[PDB]
Amino acid sequence: MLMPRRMKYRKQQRGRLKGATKGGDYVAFGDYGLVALEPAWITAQQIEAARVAMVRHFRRGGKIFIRIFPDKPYTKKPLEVRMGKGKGNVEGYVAVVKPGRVMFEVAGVTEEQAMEALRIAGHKLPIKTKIVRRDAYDEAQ
Amino acid sequence: PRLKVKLVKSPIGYPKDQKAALKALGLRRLQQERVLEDTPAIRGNVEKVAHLVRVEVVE
Amino acid sequence: GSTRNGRDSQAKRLGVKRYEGQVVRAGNILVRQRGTRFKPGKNVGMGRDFTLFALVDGVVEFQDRGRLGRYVHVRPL
Amino acid sequence: MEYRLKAYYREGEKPSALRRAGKLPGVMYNRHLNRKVYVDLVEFDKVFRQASIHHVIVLELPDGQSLPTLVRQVNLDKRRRRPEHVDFFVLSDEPVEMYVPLRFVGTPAGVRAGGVLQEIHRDILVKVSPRNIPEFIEVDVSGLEIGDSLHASDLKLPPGVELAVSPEETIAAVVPPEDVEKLAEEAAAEVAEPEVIKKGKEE
Amino acid sequence: RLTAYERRKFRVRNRIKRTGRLRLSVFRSLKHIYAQIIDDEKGVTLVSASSLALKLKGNKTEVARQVGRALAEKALALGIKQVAFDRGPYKYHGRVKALAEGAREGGLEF
RNA sequence: CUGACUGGGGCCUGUAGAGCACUGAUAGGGCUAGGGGGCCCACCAGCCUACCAAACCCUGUCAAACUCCGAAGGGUCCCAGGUGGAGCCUGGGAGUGAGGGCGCGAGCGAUAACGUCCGCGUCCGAGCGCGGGAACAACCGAGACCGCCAGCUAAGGCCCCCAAGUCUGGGCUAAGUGGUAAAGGAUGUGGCGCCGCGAAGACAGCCAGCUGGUCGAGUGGCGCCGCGCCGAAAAUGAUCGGGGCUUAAGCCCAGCGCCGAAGCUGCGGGUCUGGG
RNA sequence: CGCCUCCUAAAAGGUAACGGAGGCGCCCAAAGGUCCCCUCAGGCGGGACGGAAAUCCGCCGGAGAGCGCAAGGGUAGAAGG
RNA sequence: CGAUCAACGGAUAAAAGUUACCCCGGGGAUAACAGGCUGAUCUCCCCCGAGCGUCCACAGCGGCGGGGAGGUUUGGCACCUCGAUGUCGGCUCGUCGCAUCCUGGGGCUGAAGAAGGUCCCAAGGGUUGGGCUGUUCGCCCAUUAAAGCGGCACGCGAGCUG
RNA sequence: UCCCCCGUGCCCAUAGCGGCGUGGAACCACCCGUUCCCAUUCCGAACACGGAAGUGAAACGCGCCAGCGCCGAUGGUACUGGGCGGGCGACCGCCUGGGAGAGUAGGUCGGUGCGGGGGA
Ligand SMILES: NC(=[NH2+])NCCC[C@H](N)C(=O)O
Ligand SMILES: [Mg+2]
Ligand SMILES: [Mg+2]
Ligand SMILES: [Mg+2]
Ligand SMILES: [Mg+2]
Ligand SMILES: [Mg+2]
Ligand SMILES: [Mg+2]
Ligand SMILES: [Mg+2]
Ligand SMILES: [Mg+2]
Ligand SMILES: [Mg+2]
Ligand SMILES: [Mg+2]
Ligand SMILES: [Mg+2]
Ligand SMILES: [Mg+2]
Ligand SMILES: [Mg+2]
Ligand SMILES: [Mg+2]
Ligand SMILES: [Mg+2]
Ligand SMILES: [Mg+2]
Ligand SMILES: [Mg+2]
Ligand SMILES: [Mg+2]
Ligand SMILES: [Mg+2]
Ligand SMILES: [Mg+2]
Ligand SMILES: [Mg+2]
Ligand SMILES: [Mg+2]
Ligand SMILES: [Mg+2]
Ligand SMILES: [Mg+2]
Ligand SMILES: [Mg+2]
Ligand SMILES: [Mg+2]
Ligand SMILES: [Mg+2]
Ligand SMILES: [Mg+2]
Ligand SMILES: [Mg+2]
Ligand SMILES: [Mg+2]
Ligand SMILES: [Mg+2]
Ligand SMILES: [Mg+2]
Ligand SMILES: [Mg+2]
Ligand SMILES: [Mg+2]
Ligand SMILES: [Mg+2]
Ligand SMILES: [Mg+2]
Ligand SMILES: [Mg+2]
Ligand SMILES: [Mg+2]
Ligand SMILES: [Mg+2]
Ligand SMILES: [Mg+2]
Ligand SMILES: [Mg+2]
Ligand SMILES: [Mg+2]
Ligand SMILES: [Mg+2]
Ligand SMILES: [Mg+2]
Ligand SMILES: [Mg+2]
Ligand SMILES: [Mg+2]
Ligand SMILES: [Mg+2]
Ligand SMILES: [Mg+2]
Ligand SMILES: [Mg+2]
Ligand SMILES: [Mg+2]
Ligand SMILES: [Mg+2]
Ligand SMILES: [Mg+2]
Ligand SMILES: [Mg+2]
Ligand SMILES: [Mg+2]
Ligand SMILES: [Mg+2]
Ligand SMILES: [Mg+2]
Ligand SMILES: [Mg+2]
Ligand SMILES: [Mg+2]
Ligand SMILES: [Mg+2]
Ligand SMILES: [Mg+2]
Ligand SMILES: [Mg+2]
Ligand SMILES: [Mg+2]
Ligand SMILES: [Mg+2]
Ligand SMILES: [Mg+2]
Ligand SMILES: [Mg+2]
Ligand SMILES: [Mg+2]
Ligand SMILES: [Mg+2]
Ligand SMILES: [Mg+2]
Ligand SMILES: [Mg+2]
Ligand SMILES: [Mg+2]
Ligand SMILES: [Mg+2]
Ligand SMILES: [Mg+2]
Ligand SMILES: [Mg+2]
Ligand SMILES: [Mg+2]
Ligand SMILES: [Mg+2]
Ligand SMILES: [Mg+2]
Ligand SMILES: [Mg+2]
Ligand SMILES: [Mg+2]
Ligand SMILES: [Mg+2]
Ligand SMILES: [Mg+2]
Ligand SMILES: [Mg+2]
Ligand SMILES: [Mg+2]
Ligand SMILES: [Mg+2]
Ligand SMILES: [Mg+2]
Ligand SMILES: [Mg+2]
Ligand SMILES: [Mg+2]
Ligand SMILES: [Mg+2]
Ligand SMILES: [Mg+2]
Ligand SMILES: [Mg+2]
Ligand SMILES: [Mg+2]
Ligand SMILES: [Mg+2]
Ligand SMILES: [Mg+2]
Ligand SMILES: [Mg+2]
Ligand SMILES: [Mg+2]
Ligand SMILES: [Mg+2]
Ligand SMILES: [Mg+2]
Ligand SMILES: [Mg+2]
Ligand SMILES: [Mg+2]
Ligand SMILES: [Mg+2]
Ligand SMILES: [Mg+2]
Ligand SMILES: [Mg+2]
Ligand SMILES: [Mg+2]
Ligand SMILES: [Mg+2]
Ligand SMILES: [Mg+2]
Ligand SMILES: [Mg+2]
Ligand SMILES: [Mg+2]
Ligand SMILES: [Mg+2]
Ligand SMILES: [Mg+2]
Ligand SMILES: [Mg+2]
Ligand SMILES: [Mg+2]
Ligand SMILES: [Mg+2]
Ligand SMILES: [Mg+2]
Ligand SMILES: [Mg+2]
Ligand SMILES: [Mg+2]
Ligand SMILES: [Mg+2]
Ligand SMILES: [Mg+2]
Ligand SMILES: [Mg+2]
Ligand SMILES: [Mg+2]
Ligand SMILES: [Mg+2]
Ligand SMILES: [Mg+2]
Ligand SMILES: [Mg+2]
Ligand SMILES: [Mg+2]
Ligand SMILES: [Mg+2]
Ligand SMILES: [Mg+2]
Ligand SMILES: [Mg+2]
Ligand SMILES: [Mg+2]
Ligand SMILES: [Mg+2]
Ligand SMILES: [Mg+2]
Ligand SMILES: [Mg+2]
Ligand SMILES: [Mg+2]
Ligand SMILES: [Mg+2]
Ligand SMILES: [Mg+2]
Ligand SMILES: [Mg+2]
Ligand SMILES: [Mg+2]
Ligand SMILES: [Mg+2]
Ligand SMILES: [Mg+2]
Ligand SMILES: [Mg+2]
Ligand SMILES: [Mg+2]
Ligand SMILES: [Mg+2]
Ligand SMILES: [Mg+2]
Ligand SMILES: [Mg+2]
Ligand SMILES: [Mg+2]
Ligand SMILES: [Mg+2]
Ligand SMILES: [Mg+2]
Ligand SMILES: [Mg+2]
Ligand SMILES: [Mg+2]
Ligand SMILES: [Mg+2]
Ligand SMILES: [Mg+2]
Ligand SMILES: [Mg+2]
Ligand SMILES: [Mg+2]
Ligand SMILES: [Mg+2]
Ligand SMILES: [Mg+2]
Ligand SMILES: [Mg+2]
Ligand SMILES: [Mg+2]
Ligand SMILES: [Mg+2]
Ligand SMILES: [Mg+2]
Ligand SMILES: [Mg+2]
Ligand SMILES: [Mg+2]
Ligand SMILES: [Mg+2]
Ligand SMILES: [Mg+2]
Ligand SMILES: [Mg+2]
Ligand SMILES: [Mg+2]
Ligand SMILES: [Mg+2]
Ligand SMILES: [Mg+2]
Ligand SMILES: [Mg+2]
Ligand SMILES: [Mg+2]
Ligand SMILES: [Mg+2]
Ligand SMILES: [Mg+2]
Ligand SMILES: [Mg+2]
Ligand SMILES: [Mg+2]
Ligand SMILES: [Mg+2]
Ligand SMILES: [Mg+2]
Ligand SMILES: [Mg+2]
Ligand SMILES: [Mg+2]
Ligand SMILES: [Mg+2]
Ligand SMILES: [Mg+2]
Ligand SMILES: [Mg+2]
Ligand SMILES: [Mg+2]
Ligand SMILES: [Mg+2]
Ligand SMILES: [Mg+2]
Ligand SMILES: [Mg+2]
Ligand SMILES: [Mg+2]
Ligand SMILES: [Mg+2]
Ligand SMILES: [Mg+2]
Ligand SMILES: [Mg+2]
Ligand SMILES: [Mg+2]
Ligand SMILES: [Mg+2]
Ligand SMILES: [Mg+2]
Ligand SMILES: [Mg+2]
Ligand SMILES: [Mg+2]
Ligand SMILES: [Mg+2]
Ligand SMILES: [Mg+2]
Ligand SMILES: [Mg+2]
Ligand SMILES: [Mg+2]
Ligand SMILES: [Mg+2]
Ligand SMILES: [Mg+2]
Ligand SMILES: [Mg+2]
Ligand SMILES: [Mg+2]
Repeated sequence: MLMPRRMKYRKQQRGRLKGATKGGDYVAFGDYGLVALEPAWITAQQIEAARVAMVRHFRRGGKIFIRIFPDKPYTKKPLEVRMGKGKGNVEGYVAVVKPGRVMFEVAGVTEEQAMEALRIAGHKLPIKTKIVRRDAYDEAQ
Repeated sequence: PRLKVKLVKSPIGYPKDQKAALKALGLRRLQQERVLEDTPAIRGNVEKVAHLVRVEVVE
Repeated sequence: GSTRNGRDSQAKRLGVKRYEGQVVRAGNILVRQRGTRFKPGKNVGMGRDFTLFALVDGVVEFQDRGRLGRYVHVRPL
Repeated sequence: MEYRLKAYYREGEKPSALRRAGKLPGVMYNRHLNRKVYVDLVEFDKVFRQASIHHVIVLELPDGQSLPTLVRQVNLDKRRRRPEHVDFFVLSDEPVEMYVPLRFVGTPAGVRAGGVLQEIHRDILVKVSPRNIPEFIEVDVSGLEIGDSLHASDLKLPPGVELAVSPEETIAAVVPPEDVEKLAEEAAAEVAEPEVIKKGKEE
Repeated sequence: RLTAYERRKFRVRNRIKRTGRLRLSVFRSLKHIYAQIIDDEKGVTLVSASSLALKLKGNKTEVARQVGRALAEKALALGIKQVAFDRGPYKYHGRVKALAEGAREGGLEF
């Protein structure tokens, strides 16, 4: 599932999740979108699980755009060790997601078909979501 | 014109540079009123500690 | 559990030592640097480690000459 | 068609205060003028949702004027997803670059095979006279297979409109659909660990 | 995208301005040969001399020597004595060398 | 008179933010060397690809060790205000070299710890002196020389315990919510919108066989905002500090008044410093 | 466990953790001084043996090359040849 | 000029181990027991509804993922106690929690009946005797309405055992 | 002082790439030779010398075109010194002073100082 093919550096400092999204805040590919309402590190396991939910809903048809990618390595020290002895090991990758970003877009599917698929996928995510459709506001960006 | 500055909130717990400002203004006790010549240098301090003080324009 | 890291080097305390408008004497060090971030200008020599030092008594001046880089000058008094 | 919108001049009032009053701040400008203006949010929304950056908007100013403008840029609140600023471009007799809607007339053969039409450009940038603004531009996608595509080159243009994008620019394509049959083989794809771009005597 | 000519010209001139003297720069064309002494501190030419302005004769080498003396005579009259020889892109040789040796003969200091 | 701090002025900087021009990452599409695959060939090539995909281009993005950009600030010199238990110089005497909470910026940890390691600030340390927070070193208020059965205020408060309003005006809440919790769920309640469908007779139904008919006024969804409901299981006896409170003694908006400290004032006194 | 480079380091300097990553314990008699010349990587096209790349020719190419070795700063108006 | 004085401000020109036979001075500045804080781990309850259940997403189940509660496990931290907080298991004596093993009361059932399944309410009482092993735990015998799980310094050594 | 050219600086892409056009009287250039000074890891290509038949073809100078490159507001916003509120938090707001980046409108096929040679 979703992870970088290679990187310059193996481990990354945790950083912070302050503010509204940097960009990617408007619909840009499909007809309908799923937008994050609160900040989080969204894991590769979640993204894929959120995707599979949608394709499973469509059965055949539709197109799924995944507009977030987990390039941030998640670190964790082995079980029951003490503090110190360096930094932990990489156990997965997450995508940093701040409020306002369109995470998923669907296209080529009926409205009620998009509403449900994005809702279902919405349940696989660790945050509050909002479903949105393409506007002229999006077109003007 | 002159400035009538009055210390009305304690400097305790505020940065040492704000405490220094009061010293430049010459304000040492609460509720103390001092009258100062409205120059830019005097005004800067009076504005640095504007959350501790009450200013009224006189003369 | 161990690490192969843990090393680092003594800080070299580089940078401009006298800014524009500051009076210097002959020999005063003006810029400490790696390579030529600043270049020797009027009345200013350069040492073997790119060290900029005042050649005369006077006042420092900086001038940014675009693609020519930045220059440090000492104006005689 | 062509829509109308009341606009008012604004001075030193705070953009924050205006937006709280229900009024959406903006600016009016061209090569000749530049005026601080504000519209009503709810009214402007009604217009813009259809007008967009595609149709002319006449701005009924309180001084008595009525300038015919295009919206050139809209600023969104990235958190709340709402407009926060409007750029009204005061149009004049000279030609002007702008975005013109596309209608993809026809049902592609790829679509009959289960495929999906991805409308890459839902409009196209065009240099044209203000008097010469088309309501849309038709495009035949009926001959599109999985996976074929059209470009701005294949766009047959109305009189007086000139392409402002590369003719190489892809505009629409028909792509294969999601399939559950793909899930099994997509899940069976085992992934090797991310190699490291190295530093030093390795890099 | 510079040329060997431009770089050669630049490289030797930067070296001259560094010493901060007045510079005796010399242009040397196919027919003629000009020379000016410049204050790069002020961006000002102080004394001029050329074959074209002296209406001089035949052999370009022998001509140069004459414009050299010409420059020096006009020079000392202005209080200028010491100066630095900007050989430009030209190798110190022949025509240019002769111009210099003439300036020296005329009492110019370099 | 040079000090902290402050006003103006120059110079240094690469963070916040943002960006993709470099180093890398990256989704999709386009174009297109390379393979893979199929019709096709050994005679050397073709051709089609709903295959994996280089470089390039487009749309959209990610980065402490990326930066085409780049603040607020910060450092320093100059002139000026600043006479302060300020500053500078020589010397005598130390103590300290286990810090801690809190706020903000990071790393480490698990976007754990009354966690740990730095940074800027603060307080406790040494203010376990005083008012508030039920109680409580470090949260709010405030720096306690002594005296007074005088006055004004700070935080916090004004139904009774308990000093001062059962104070005034507008609104919400019916859950004792207030008086500890999440995804998610819901004809709770009030309030703003937005679509439909309706006296070209809607909706509910009451009928004859989805039509009508029958009545005669609305009806059916979306979404947003305020306040509430569920989700809500733990070990000695219960409780918001208690009693008790429901057009509040709860919550939101706007006011006037009071109460309240060792802060401020009045009066008296001490000591030191400065000036007569 | 000393030394060098980058990050952490919060745009002066400095700043810790058994924090993230790499290097040094040499070398060069020219790889040094000076004077005088010269300008790269890479891309497309052309050329016997000659190939992705040997040497040659042309056009484009601000520096992405090179600078003994890590990294950063610097640098062709040379510190590179 | 002779330094891997590299523990790199370099004790001597010259140096390894062991102590359950041990001792003194100190520390809760620092480990082991318990508590505390935390809740990764653990136990439990939910959200979503792919899919199973002849038929039928929800009788019974619940892919991939999501949110919590508890404070019984193993841990992390090192905050009171190192001028002493005695540490497993058993015996004895209990008392509480309820996420209820039984008995009482319910809804749904893929509930004919009888008997089960699953969830809801309910802490009043009850919850056996044995063999193995120090064991807690667990396996096994024979029964039973049932042979519940946890807290109380893993309750209880100025109460016993050892 | 105005016009053109040759020098030499400054500003440091609004000055650049590409396209087109124009200039040889003068200046510059290419050009004609390689005797002589001097030169080629081979080559008079370059450097250099002696010249003046030719040509402005290459170069260079001067103009014009906004396809690319470069400059780029106003407005809004992010962020923030300082002062305050909110949440159990991740985090979220208010006041005051400062205020980006992207993008939009638009700008640009240079400006200028000194000295010479020529012209009015
Ligand atoms: N004017 C300022 N400096 N504002 C500070 C901005 C950050 C502040 N904590 C906020 O939430 O708003
Ligand atoms: Mg995580
Ligand atoms: Mg982590
Ligand atoms: Mg352990
Ligand atoms: Mg660690
Ligand atoms: Mg770790
Ligand atoms: Mg993971
Ligand atoms: Mg995001
Ligand atoms: Mg969710
Ligand atoms: Mg954009
Ligand atoms: Mg205070
Ligand atoms: Mg005080
Ligand atoms: Mg305080
Ligand atoms: Mg301050
Ligand atoms: Mg300060
Ligand atoms: Mg006082
Ligand atoms: Mg006051
Ligand atoms: Mg291992
Ligand atoms: Mg190691
Ligand atoms: Mg150091
Ligand atoms: Mg050193
Ligand atoms: Mg250090
Ligand atoms: Mg360092
Ligand atoms: Mg510097
Ligand atoms: Mg030197
Ligand atoms: Mg200057
Ligand atoms: Mg100068
Ligand atoms: Mg609206
Ligand atoms: Mg000048
Ligand atoms: Mg003074
Ligand atoms: Mg001073
Ligand atoms: Mg000073
Ligand atoms: Mg200042
Ligand atoms: Mg300053
Ligand atoms: Mg950032
Ligand atoms: Mg990039
Ligand atoms: Mg872009
Ligand atoms: Mg970031
Ligand atoms: Mg970023
Ligand atoms: Mg950095
Ligand atoms: Mg950065
Ligand atoms: Mg800029
Ligand atoms: Mg710029
Ligand atoms: Mg600044
Ligand atoms: Mg400052
Ligand atoms: Mg002064
Ligand atoms: Mg003192
Ligand atoms: Mg002192
Ligand atoms: Mg002393
Ligand atoms: Mg003494
Ligand atoms: Mg003594
Ligand atoms: Mg000590
Ligand atoms: Mg010590
Ligand atoms: Mg210490
Ligand atoms: Mg300590
Ligand atoms: Mg410490
Ligand atoms: Mg705060
Ligand atoms: Mg912190
Ligand atoms: Mg960290
Ligand atoms: Mg968690
Ligand atoms: Mg601590
Ligand atoms: Mg903490
Ligand atoms: Mg912390
Ligand atoms: Mg502290
Ligand atoms: Mg102490
Ligand atoms: Mg206290
Ligand atoms: Mg104190
Ligand atoms: Mg109290
Ligand atoms: Mg107290
Ligand atoms: Mg009390
Ligand atoms: Mg008390
Ligand atoms: Mg307390
Ligand atoms: Mg406390
Ligand atoms: Mg009173
Ligand atoms: Mg009050
Ligand atoms: Mg009370
Ligand atoms: Mg009240
Ligand atoms: Mg009582
Ligand atoms: Mg009372
Ligand atoms: Mg009342
Ligand atoms: Mg209840
Ligand atoms: Mg209650
Ligand atoms: Mg309650
Ligand atoms: Mg909720
Ligand atoms: Mg509701
Ligand atoms: Mg009904
Ligand atoms: Mg509740
Ligand atoms: Mg009321
Ligand atoms: Mg007092
Ligand atoms: Mg008195
Ligand atoms: Mg005294
Ligand atoms: Mg050493
Ligand atoms: Mg640093
Ligand atoms: Mg620094
Ligand atoms: Mg740094
Ligand atoms: Mg700093
Ligand atoms: Mg220093
Ligand atoms: Mg050599
Ligand atoms: Mg070397
Ligand atoms: Mg060398
Ligand atoms: Mg080549
Ligand atoms: Mg070739
Ligand atoms: Mg060949
Ligand atoms: Mg070849
Ligand atoms: Mg390089
Ligand atoms: Mg190496
Ligand atoms: Mg020795
Ligand atoms: Mg040592
Ligand atoms: Mg030793
Ligand atoms: Mg010794
Ligand atoms: Mg020794
Ligand atoms: Mg010895
Ligand atoms: Mg030894
Ligand atoms: Mg030894
Ligand atoms: Mg022992
Ligand atoms: Mg023994
Ligand atoms: Mg023994
Ligand atoms: Mg034994
Ligand atoms: Mg003994
Ligand atoms: Mg002992
Ligand atoms: Mg301890
Ligand atoms: Mg210790
Ligand atoms: Mg120990
Ligand atoms: Mg212990
Ligand atoms: Mg332990
Ligand atoms: Mg115990
Ligand atoms: Mg313990
Ligand atoms: Mg205890
Ligand atoms: Mg606890
Ligand atoms: Mg957990
Ligand atoms: Mg928990
Ligand atoms: Mg639950
Ligand atoms: Mg089935
Ligand atoms: Mg069924
Ligand atoms: Mg199904
Ligand atoms: Mg279920
Ligand atoms: Mg599962
Ligand atoms: Mg969770
Ligand atoms: Mg869990
Ligand atoms: Mg516990
Ligand atoms: Mg416990
Ligand atoms: Mg432990
Ligand atoms: Mg524990
Ligand atoms: Mg531990
Ligand atoms: Mg401890
Ligand atoms: Mg312990
Ligand atoms: Mg302990
Ligand atoms: Mg500690
Ligand atoms: Mg004790
Ligand atoms: Mg102990
Ligand atoms: Mg005792
Ligand atoms: Mg004792
Ligand atoms: Mg129960
Ligand atoms: Mg029963
Ligand atoms: Mg029962
Ligand atoms: Mg039955
Ligand atoms: Mg049956
Ligand atoms: Mg039942
Ligand atoms: Mg019971
Ligand atoms: Mg009981
Ligand atoms: Mg029981
Ligand atoms: Mg027995
Ligand atoms: Mg066992
Ligand atoms: Mg039985
Ligand atoms: Mg039974
Ligand atoms: Mg038994
Ligand atoms: Mg026990
Ligand atoms: Mg027990
Ligand atoms: Mg005993
Ligand atoms: Mg025992
Ligand atoms: Mg006991
Ligand atoms: Mg016991
Ligand atoms: Mg006992
Ligand atoms: Mg024994
Ligand atoms: Mg010129
Ligand atoms: Mg051109
Ligand atoms: Mg021509
Ligand atoms: Mg001619
Ligand atoms: Mg002619
Ligand atoms: Mg010969
Ligand atoms: Mg001869
Ligand atoms: Mg020779
Ligand atoms: Mg020749
Ligand atoms: Mg030549
Ligand atoms: Mg030509
Ligand atoms: Mg030339
Ligand atoms: Mg030309
Ligand atoms: Mg133009
Ligand atoms: Mg811009
Ligand atoms: Mg602006
Ligand atoms: Mg702040
Ligand atoms: Mg904010
Ligand atoms: Mg602000
Ligand atoms: Mg402002
Ligand atoms: Mg800008
Ligand atoms: Mg241009
Ligand atoms: Mg010029
Ligand atoms: Mg002139
Ligand atoms: Mg003239």
